[PDB]
Amino acid sequence: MISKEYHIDEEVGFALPNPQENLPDFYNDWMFIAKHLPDLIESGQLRERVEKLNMLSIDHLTDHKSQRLARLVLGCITMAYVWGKGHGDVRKVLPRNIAVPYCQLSKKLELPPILVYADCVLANWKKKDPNKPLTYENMDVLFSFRDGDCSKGFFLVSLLVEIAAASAIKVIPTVFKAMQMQERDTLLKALLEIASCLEKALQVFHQIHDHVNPKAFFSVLRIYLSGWKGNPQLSDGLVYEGFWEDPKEFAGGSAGQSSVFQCFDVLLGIQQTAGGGHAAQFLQDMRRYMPPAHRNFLCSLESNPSVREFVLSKGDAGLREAYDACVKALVSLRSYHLQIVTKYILIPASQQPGGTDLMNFLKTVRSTTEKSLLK
Ligand SMILES: O=C(Nc1ccc(F)cc1)C1(c2ccc(-c3cnc(C(F)(F)F)cc3CO)cc2)COC1
Repeated sequence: MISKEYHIDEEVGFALPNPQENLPDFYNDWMFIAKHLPDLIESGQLRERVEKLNMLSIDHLTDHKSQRLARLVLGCITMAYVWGKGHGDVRKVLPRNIAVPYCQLSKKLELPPILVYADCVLANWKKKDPNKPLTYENMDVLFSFRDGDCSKGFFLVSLLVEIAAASAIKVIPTVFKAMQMQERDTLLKALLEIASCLEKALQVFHQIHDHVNPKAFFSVLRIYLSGWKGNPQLSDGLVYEGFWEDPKEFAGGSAGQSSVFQCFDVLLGIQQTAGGGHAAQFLQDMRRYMPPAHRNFLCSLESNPSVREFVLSKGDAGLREAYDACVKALVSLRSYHLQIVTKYILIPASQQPGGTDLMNFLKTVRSTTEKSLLK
């Protein structure tokens, strides 16, 4: 098993197992607003309602799950406050009452004070029936922004890919154990098992089309996930009133923030963070937007010896093929992600009376992955 300090679950991987839904009664004023985002945003009273809050101490958030739920609550409210109805009228100052505890909590959890993937995917879910399995029909999100925003489909399908990935993640220790102990047959089997699970993950990824509509994603959800780093709407970032005097820039939610998005690249020695380019920069930067336990896990993967070099040094076509099977599965996942950006961002952007930067990042990532094929 993976060490408990890395907060990786056998079943759900990097996802937070059975997330907490309700905070203490002390935080009811946060919870009410977060649970009623569709109505409060629509009616133009979210902002005043945030502005009416008293400053609540973070001391009553005792356990990790309650602390993560509070991050999810505060993060969603923050995006709602900043972006409002999503029509370009923006707040450049986050009020003291909310900003101080959010930044305090964020400092405690070692995450930046913005909604990240780890909040809105990994901690933003529940089973409808706890006795039934982890499928789309038996699941839903904890929070959404707007009616018809497709947050359920977008967050949960991301989560399901993340859960499919967990089957591969748990094999990682078998890979490194097999190398140090020089167990070629065991290593071969482990790599084939990883390939299998990543192929399954791709089939799970196909569900995005069933539950997410392009127009709604591009024109609504994408707006609420946007950040204030290199964003002309908040050119100098966002003022967190009471915590920092000067405005600070933070990137919005991204698949690049997923630990699965990087961990197989690291495992297999696909040097995604090498070469000094923009994509390498972004992936490294996005480790700061992951929970510390997961950044630490990626660190420990880096610090183990290279699987690529081991396979390359052995003159073993069988091992080479099992490694390539992993690389090829990653290639297909990257290609599929690209196809999704085309349908969900590029095309809607063209029909509107930008998205290229994301496409270029992903093309770089895919290209690097292809170039790692040994045959
Ligand atoms: O953008 C996405 N979700 C997202 C959610 C919240 C947010 F704040 C921002 C974004 C989508 C996506 C989901 C999974 C991958 C993915 C793809 N490939 C690998 C791989 F590394 F295994 F190849 C891992 C993941 C990670 O599991 C890529 C995108 C959903 O449909 C787009």
